[PDB]
Amino acid sequence: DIQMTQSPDSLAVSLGERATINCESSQTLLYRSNKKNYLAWYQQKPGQPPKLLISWASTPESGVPDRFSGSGSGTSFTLTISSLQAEDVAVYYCQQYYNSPYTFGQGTRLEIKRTVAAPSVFIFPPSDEQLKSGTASVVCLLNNFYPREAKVQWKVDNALQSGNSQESVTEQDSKDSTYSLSSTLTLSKADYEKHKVYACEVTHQGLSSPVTKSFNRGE
Amino acid sequence: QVQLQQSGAEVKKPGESLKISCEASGYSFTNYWIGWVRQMPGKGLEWMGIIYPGDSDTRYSPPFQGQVTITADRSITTAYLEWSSLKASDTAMYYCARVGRPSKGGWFDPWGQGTLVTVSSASTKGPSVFPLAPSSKSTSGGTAALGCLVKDYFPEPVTVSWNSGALTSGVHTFPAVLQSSGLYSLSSVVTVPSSSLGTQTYICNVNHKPSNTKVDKRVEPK
Amino acid sequence: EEPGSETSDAKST
Ligand SMILES: [Cl-]
Repeated sequence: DIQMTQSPDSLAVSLGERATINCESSQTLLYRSNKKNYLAWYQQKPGQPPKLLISWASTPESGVPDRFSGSGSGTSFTLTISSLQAEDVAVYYCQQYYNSPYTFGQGTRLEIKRTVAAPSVFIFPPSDEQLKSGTASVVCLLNNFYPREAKVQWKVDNALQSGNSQESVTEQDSKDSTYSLSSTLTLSKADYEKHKVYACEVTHQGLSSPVTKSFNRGE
Repeated sequence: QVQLQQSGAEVKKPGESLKISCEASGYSFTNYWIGWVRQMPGKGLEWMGIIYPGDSDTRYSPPFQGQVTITADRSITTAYLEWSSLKASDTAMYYCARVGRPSKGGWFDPWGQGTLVTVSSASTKGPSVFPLAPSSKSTSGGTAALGCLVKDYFPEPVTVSWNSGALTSGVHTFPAVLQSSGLYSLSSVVTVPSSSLGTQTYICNVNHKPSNTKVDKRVEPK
Repeated sequence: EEPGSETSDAKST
């Protein structure tokens, strides 16, 4: 079968600047009888189905903006947004339809690029309602930062936690182009009442050193 | 106009059979190839397979050949995708799509809206809304973070809003995380002024439609 | 070297 490999996996372009999303097939998509490259591009915006953007490599659909254009032939291909806009934030997929199965690429997540912003770190202990019900969730908020890449490490009495903390990252905000992150440390009520000190140590590009917000239990 | 109406979102358990449909219209159903595309949570599109309803001839990719069965019905213009035994790995979005040109293979155009199939051993359960209270060490004349913890529920989704939808600015309802137990957990937070904590009241409005649960939890300082 | 979409997957019209 034919394997489709896009480059990069994630792309960050500033508003106004050129966005270049490549797609490399394993074997050739050009057929020499009709001179047609059997490749289609797609645009999947957040929370919507995939929409057909370009077919036959270099033929866009009716209604597609002029800034969008598809180029390349044979093995190498490219999707080109000449000037990026706010509406263009989407996951883009190429697809060969030369031989069955008509496989897609892994996809290229296109985001807006802005200036570096450090997170406003917060920490929240388990509530009195949750401790009554018989459990303990410690939330650590990282609010309004760019870029997406941020490390959260939990410490309990200065001992590094591992395999007991799930996190969640929002999509890019439409107004200010930042991300937010919420890491939740789940412990039992018995394990909560043993230890005193609790802290999340956030590391980020915008931060000069790794900031550490914390609390003492029952204070 | 060409439309591809799919069936409603399914919630099943491992071992149960399922048959999601795709009612096609506005074209000659026999003359085009029609197919299915999987998209797992936070993942890319996977080409499952196609069927030609003119003679029920099918194509698959190697991951899905043996796992699923793509069929069709000419009298009602409806393509299907059948599982005999579901698994937890099959929890995904399943888009339906017609091939873009008649009597030949090709790119998909148009697409369906999609069917959320969810497979899990956990049964329906409403959330417990716990307050993430604002810190006493919030800076005087600065910003203060507060929120709600929508813990232990199934299935998705939950819709969180603040002050009956009045407080929208600075709000961040995070996507849910599937815990070790099988129940989802979600957080929703809002950043506000430190001066507002005394005067202003902040109430998150959790709603979970599968369990008929509606909670208005008051978040306030200690 | 023909594509499957035009040959093996093609049908009557
Ligand atoms: Cl694929």
